[PDB]
Amino acid sequence: DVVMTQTPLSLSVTIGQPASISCKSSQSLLDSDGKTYLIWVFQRPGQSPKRLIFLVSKRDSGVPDRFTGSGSGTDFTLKISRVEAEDVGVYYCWQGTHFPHTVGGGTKLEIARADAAPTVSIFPPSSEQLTSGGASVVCFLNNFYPKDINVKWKIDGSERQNGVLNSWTDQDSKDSTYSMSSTLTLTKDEYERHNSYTCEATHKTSTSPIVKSFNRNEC
Amino acid sequence: APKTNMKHMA
Amino acid sequence: KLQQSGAELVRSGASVKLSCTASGFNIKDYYIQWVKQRPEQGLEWIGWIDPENGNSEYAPRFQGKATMTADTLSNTAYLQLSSLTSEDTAVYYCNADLHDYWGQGTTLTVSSAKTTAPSVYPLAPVCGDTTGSSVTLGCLVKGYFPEPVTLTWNSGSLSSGVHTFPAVLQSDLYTLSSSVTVTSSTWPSQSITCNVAHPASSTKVDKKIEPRVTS
Repeated sequence: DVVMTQTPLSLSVTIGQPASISCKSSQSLLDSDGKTYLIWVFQRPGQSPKRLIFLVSKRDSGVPDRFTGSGSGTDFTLKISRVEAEDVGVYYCWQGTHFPHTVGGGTKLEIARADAAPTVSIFPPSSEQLTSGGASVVCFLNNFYPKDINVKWKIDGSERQNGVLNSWTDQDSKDSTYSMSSTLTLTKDEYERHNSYTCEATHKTSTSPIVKSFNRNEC
Repeated sequence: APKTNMKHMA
Repeated sequence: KLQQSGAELVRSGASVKLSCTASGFNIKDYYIQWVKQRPEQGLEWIGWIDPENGNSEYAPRFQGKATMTADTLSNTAYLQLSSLTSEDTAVYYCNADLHDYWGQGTTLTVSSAKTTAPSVYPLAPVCGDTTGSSVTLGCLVKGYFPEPVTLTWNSGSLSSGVHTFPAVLQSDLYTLSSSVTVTSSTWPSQSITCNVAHPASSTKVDKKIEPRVTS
């Protein structure tokens, strides 16, 4: 099997800057017939892959002029003139000259964008889930940048750190921001004893914390 | 064929 | 273009047959190749078949573990995997590279454990918490096996102001969430619903997010 190795592993770019992805094969990809069977594919997460360039430099229909395929023999390069919001995802170099076809490890591309503060939203457990024995208090932290952030859950003043389940979404392809969900799963008995529930979020955009809460009593 | 953009079947 | 079968919780030791069906075109003129993607690693080429004469080739790692066949009649290609184990729990795609046709993917979980359907809970906001002229609502889909789940707002009508968070596994059961921010005017006037389809257990669930009252 022929090894395809690409660099870098990740790549940050300010919307507008160029970018380059390199790929190196353990063997030449020039077939005896004069053809180099190498391609570059893109994949934005949880979607079917898409081919950008094939045969090293030919571009597929409906692929912007800014995607250039270069290289020969064992070294090939993928170049993006100006990087845009929609370019976020993973890129791979794929060889089909030797059998079996092998794909490189892929390269994830991220975008450096201006900083943003998350718009917070807290949610009390649906009664529908209450009458089943449990209680999920969810908090949504949306459209913010950079990725790094943290969330504390405070019940009646005291901080809790278990039951918590967090999820981050990939960098949005429209505004390059993020979002994150944080839910605190507890029993209904535990839930009904306590009144005040809080969701504290601290983000680079401010040292002072974004505080969203609700008092299970008046609603 | 042509049925692919990669190397054809032998 | 290319429709593929749904997710399948099949048990260890078993076999499985995946179908890929072409519509807009005729699969004779193309080579149908299948690629594996263990959603951690990259793509792994499995093999390919020339449906016109059912002529195929398989990667060394798949000889004897994969079988490719085609049905020129119903415009369908198959990839039958045998002796499934934990190494096969992946997402397989069928593809016709010539003109770049892909199928949405078929998730496959090899596990002994049984299928569980998710419980969908609407998330409507506390006492009119009003952040401006917008309203943010959610849908908590939890307790299901296996992946994936397919969530949409109003069968897809709500194509913006949506955030569908990756599912996190916990105690051998997944959990997922989604949000939707809209203008203060629409909801509650115009109703909102999140459809959750757990194809692994032929389950479709629509939840009308209604304004809470005495609770």
